[PDB]
Amino acid sequence: MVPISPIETVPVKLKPGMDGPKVKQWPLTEEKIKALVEICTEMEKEGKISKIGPENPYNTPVFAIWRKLVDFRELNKRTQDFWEVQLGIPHPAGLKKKKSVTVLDVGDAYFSVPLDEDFRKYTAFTIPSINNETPGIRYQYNVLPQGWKGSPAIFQSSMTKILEPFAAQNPDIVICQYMDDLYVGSDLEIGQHRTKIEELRQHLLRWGLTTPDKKHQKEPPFLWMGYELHPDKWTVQPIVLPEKDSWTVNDIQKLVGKLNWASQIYPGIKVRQLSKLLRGTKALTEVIPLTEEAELELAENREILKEPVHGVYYDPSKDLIAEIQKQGQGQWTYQIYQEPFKNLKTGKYARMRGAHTNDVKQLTEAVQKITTESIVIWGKTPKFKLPIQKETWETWWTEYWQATWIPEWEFVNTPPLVKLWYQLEKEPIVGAETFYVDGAANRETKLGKAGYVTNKGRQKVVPLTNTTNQKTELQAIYLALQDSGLEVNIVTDSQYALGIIQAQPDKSESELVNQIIEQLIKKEKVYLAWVPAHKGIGGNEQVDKLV
Amino acid sequence: IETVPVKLKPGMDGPKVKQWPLTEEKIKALVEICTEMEKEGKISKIGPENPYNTPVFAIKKKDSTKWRKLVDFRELNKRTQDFWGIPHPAGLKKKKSVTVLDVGDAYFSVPLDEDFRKYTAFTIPSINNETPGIRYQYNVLPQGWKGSPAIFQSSMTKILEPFKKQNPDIVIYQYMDDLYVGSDLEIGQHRTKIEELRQHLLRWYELHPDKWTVQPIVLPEKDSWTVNDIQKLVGKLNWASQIYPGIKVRQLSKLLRGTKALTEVIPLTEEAELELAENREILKEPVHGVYYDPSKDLIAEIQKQGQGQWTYQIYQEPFKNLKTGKYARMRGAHTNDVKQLTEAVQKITTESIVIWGKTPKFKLPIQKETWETWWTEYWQATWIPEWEFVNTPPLVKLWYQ
Ligand SMILES: *CCC(=O)N(C)c1cc(Oc2ccccc2OCCn2ccc(=O)[nH]c2=O)c(C)c2cc(C#N)ccc12
Repeated sequence: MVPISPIETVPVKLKPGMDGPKVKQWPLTEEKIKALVEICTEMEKEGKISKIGPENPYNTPVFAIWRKLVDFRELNKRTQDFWEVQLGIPHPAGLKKKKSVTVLDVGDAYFSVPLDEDFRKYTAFTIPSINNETPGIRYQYNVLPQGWKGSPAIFQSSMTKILEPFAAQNPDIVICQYMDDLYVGSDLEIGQHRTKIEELRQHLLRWGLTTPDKKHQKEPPFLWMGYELHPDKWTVQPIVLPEKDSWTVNDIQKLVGKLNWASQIYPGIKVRQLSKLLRGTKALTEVIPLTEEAELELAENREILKEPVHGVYYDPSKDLIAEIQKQGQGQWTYQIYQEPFKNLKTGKYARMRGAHTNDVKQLTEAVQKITTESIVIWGKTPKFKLPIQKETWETWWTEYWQATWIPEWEFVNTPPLVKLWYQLEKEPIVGAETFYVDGAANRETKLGKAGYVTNKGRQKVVPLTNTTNQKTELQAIYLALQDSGLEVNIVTDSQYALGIIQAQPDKSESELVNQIIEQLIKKEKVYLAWVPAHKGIGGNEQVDKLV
Repeated sequence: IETVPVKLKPGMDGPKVKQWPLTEEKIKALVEICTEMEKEGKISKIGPENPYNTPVFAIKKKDSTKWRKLVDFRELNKRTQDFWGIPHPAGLKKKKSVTVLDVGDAYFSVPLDEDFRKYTAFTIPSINNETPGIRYQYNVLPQGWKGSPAIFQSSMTKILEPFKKQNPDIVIYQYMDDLYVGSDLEIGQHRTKIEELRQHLLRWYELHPDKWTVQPIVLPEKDSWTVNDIQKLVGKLNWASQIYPGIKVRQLSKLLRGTKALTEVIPLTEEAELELAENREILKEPVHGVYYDPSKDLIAEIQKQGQGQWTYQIYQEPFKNLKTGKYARMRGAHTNDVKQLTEAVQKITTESIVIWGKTPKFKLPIQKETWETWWTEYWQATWIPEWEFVNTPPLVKLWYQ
């Protein structure tokens, strides 16, 4: 016999202060008992388990579905935490094309990785006796049991340690571990590739591990995690939007799942309305009627999802490019590619929840998201193509009160273009009328007043019902914008309105803010000045609106 | 040569912090560095039985093209038991000049306590999540951990004993991997003395706090005032009245009576001039009842003033500033707001280390996603402070300009 190299065991403990499992075994039928006796006899003959005595006080139930299945949920609750087997799911667009990709089944190695001997006593289990007239057969596992908390991570680390020198001494190939399968890609000739595959089978066999001489069952195109992987391209598994006379909540969640999923390669997917219908429902069986906007959006989706679209694999010798387009209602879409018309992937970004916003902030956020995704998938920031003029961005970031930055980018003339809709002056305007505004409300009756007095004698006070202080302050500024010329100075004491306007929004939840914005767009020059209230600043008349 | 037992605070488990994504070049640099460190026994590979993690990235310090390995030990530092202390040298800020030295290599000569090593685990990530990453743990005192200067303190005293006995006029302070050396000599004599101390440490950043002072509130001096000038003056004085008690604005607000054009020149009455002069005199005095409390956090606020100018205030209680300043330095960041902000945060943190011996918590005028996306690209210090994000534009910005 050729001496098999031993696999180093991983020291495993239980959670602090906890003890091993002690669960009562379910009574089983005579047929099931016989089945488990045969199966456990074979497994003991192979060395996966070993018979133990009555000193072991731990027990884990056993079942037959025959097939033996051990329910380790209690021992899992009592087992220590392990480092994850994965920190994420690889994305197909990050894979690099290979001339040959081979699949090797290392499933037989799963029961060949030994378990820490001091921990084996916690895996004890009992087979009941026929009519329970004898003591049940007591076993404990000698290898990683399927279903135990620590089996995938220990198996993966053991396989990585075994594969490390082979991967080091063969840099012209790529070895990847996934579950109980190894994937080996290379650009060598098919003969050399199959040769080094045989070399890998031998190196693995030096630890006693067996790869099947039988041709593996997996073959192109690979179907994996909702993906299709082809020798030269990738895509998502076929996305079919069903025809429904009426739609329920689970149908809309299935549809938003299929659309969010299809959005990674199909450009232009929109999910705003369909996901908006699910707002504050929390009822899986509730039937929700579909708005007309959801019908336009869904029709556009069915038009985009008509024929298949594919993505290409990553080529590190070419540049990485990401182009963004605005879609409206806070929706943005983007394509990441290296050659024109051949996308690596696509995606979308929806604006965060907020009371006020503008397009430049949303474009910035989208660029940050694409940057993070790109660094995850490809390890580098892509060059951006953005629908915003250079001068627009420079004015924005030079005048913005916050620090902001976008990585290397260039302008692409693809409407709609992100633009600045208004810009407030830095100094008071000579020759323009000065509008002193104020508003006030009664906290109990919700009655208020909003108005202005100007340097030319112009005045206005409007009474309001069902209003607040903030509403009357905004309403005062709005009245000043309504009744003034193209150039106007505005004086307020409202820290609230100044806080809103200095955030520079072009869209808002409040229709009053939107009206103020629409007035600001029509003006040529607007200077907004703040003063402290109740300080006896003439013109600023708090008593005019408190009557 | 002998390990000191180290533990965690009662009831606290080790750190389990997600590793953020890194560019390919930083990953390669970390692979090189960590390979060398593993050859030198400073770190060792670990198995899946270690569930703890601390983020790691790579930087490039000043005047150097070699990559450096930076570990974000913030979570471990707050989860590590309190080590005890030395009173802060109050004369370090008063000295004319201070030089900062990186003494982090020395820490690698002292082994780390066995049972504690598992809490220093870190992960070199893989591109596109193909592997769960290359996992390491430290065998010696790691740079960035608060226990390293506390454990090395005796050895550092033994090494610096001859130099401190030779120059009693030089103040020496230690914070994390940094050694601050303050004196009053000439720049050339200071540089030769720094070379003397570095060769003294070998066989075993110009900073001038005297050119730094606290910044008072100033009011404009004009011959003709417009309605807008007076409105801004009244606003600034009303804001300053929260800090200084006797600030009075009624005589200046008296001039704003009537609905006048903003650009209209208004002459000052005698009462207004007198009120303004009294306000100047009040503003010339320091703030009443301003003290430091070592048991409280330090809060640093930064305002972007435009044209590469930034203002900052360090305080513990509102309107009780312990420090104020204006960073307008331009160093290869003329087109990058985030780089300017990050350099400003590093300078303010350095000043706070010199003054109080600990780092402040920042309020950054930036969106969370932008800062968290880009701040590690411009970080050059070995420590990392805590920060939060302000999303509403503060009105007081121009009152610090
Ligand atoms: C460890 C495997 C893994 O994590 N993933 C995501 C994975 C990759 C993969 O493809 C490759 C395997 C090894 C080397 C290189 C590649 O891909 C390069 C691009 N490419 C893909 C497919 C193809 O036919 N040619 C090609 O050049 C595969 C195939 C799989 C498959 C499955 C399944 N079932 C799961 C994960 C894979």
